[PDB]
Amino acid sequence: RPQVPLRPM
Amino acid sequence: MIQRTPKIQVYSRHPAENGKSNFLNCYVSGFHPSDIEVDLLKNGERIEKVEHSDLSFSKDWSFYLLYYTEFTPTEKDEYACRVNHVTLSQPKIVKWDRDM
Amino acid sequence: MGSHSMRYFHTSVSRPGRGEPRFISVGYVDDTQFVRFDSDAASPREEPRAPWIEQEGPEYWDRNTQIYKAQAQTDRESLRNLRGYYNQSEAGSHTLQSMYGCDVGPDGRLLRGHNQYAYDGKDYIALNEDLRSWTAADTAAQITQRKWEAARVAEQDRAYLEGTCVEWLRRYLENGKDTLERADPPKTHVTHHPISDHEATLRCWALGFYPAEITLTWQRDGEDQTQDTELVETRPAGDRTFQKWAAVVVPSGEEQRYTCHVQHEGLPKPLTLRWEPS
Repeated sequence: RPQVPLRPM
Repeated sequence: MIQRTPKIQVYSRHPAENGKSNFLNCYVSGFHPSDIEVDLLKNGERIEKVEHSDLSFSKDWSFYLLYYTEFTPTEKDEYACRVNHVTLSQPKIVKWDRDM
Repeated sequence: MGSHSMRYFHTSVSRPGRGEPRFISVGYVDDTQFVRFDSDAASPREEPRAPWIEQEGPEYWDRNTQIYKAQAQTDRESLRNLRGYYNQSEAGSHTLQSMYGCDVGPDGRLLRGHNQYAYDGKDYIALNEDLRSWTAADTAAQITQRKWEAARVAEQDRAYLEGTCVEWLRRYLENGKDTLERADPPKTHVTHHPISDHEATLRCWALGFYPAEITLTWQRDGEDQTQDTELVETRPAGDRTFQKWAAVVVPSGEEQRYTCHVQHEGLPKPLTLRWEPS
């Protein structure tokens, strides 16, 4: 299962 | 920026035998950016029922896609894959060779 | 080696004048794709791409769908910020790619984790093998690095890679074992094609194998012919299996000095093949 996104670049 | 031209292979899923149904594949790889147009051709004419794999890429970030269709090869029908990409000044046509 | 990997591969491509950037994600276990998501689909949803994932319940698909929708939005912000970090105009198309996931051994334990990115086909930033620190490619990626240190991003990425990634990979392996833990050996043959009165091509074929990793070499009098072997890229057959060939042009009459050597996980032992004219 995919990872929750955290912060943009 | 980085542009990389597609490698192109055209081949069958199983060894060809005239009159036996099979799949015709066109594998485009090693390219960047991801925008690419691919047609499979039977005696020069675009085949309509052609599907492709979901876009993915290699460890070096270059893209790859498999385009494919069901076909029944015969002695005289010629098949090919026609590819256009921003790296090509005209579309590239690669003929199916049953031994490659 | 008995090892396995799970990877997610994301592609975000801007297209000024033609909407918001497209987001595509695909997920793999080893050489087997098992899920996709595409923001341009009519009703974007995580979708199954292998049979053994279909059993997962609606909460799985719903939750993952929400994750990809969040990831697309995060990538769109990333693209905007990257354009500024490189002083680029708003008129051109750009690409952000992401790779992440875990490798485990035969016992299911973490061997290595991965979380890295490329912009316009060039490495941008990568989580180091320690899962604690970053490597930035240039002064733009140093801004990302500073932001991600300040937000403790690496700690979160580590927790995913050591925890969820491993645990879900183990489940996938156990649910898809009949295919994912099955190596199919190559079917092999050598063909011979005269090119002139004095030369012929020997082509060594490997068909029907899984996983993709294979080594096909030609030797002449037992010396590797690295420089004189035409090797095609390993290519998908479309039925989960892969294909590859290696060819050498040899002097007519000297075919018997050439041997094709084949190594693959599915073989009890490496193969040595010669052209056998029937």
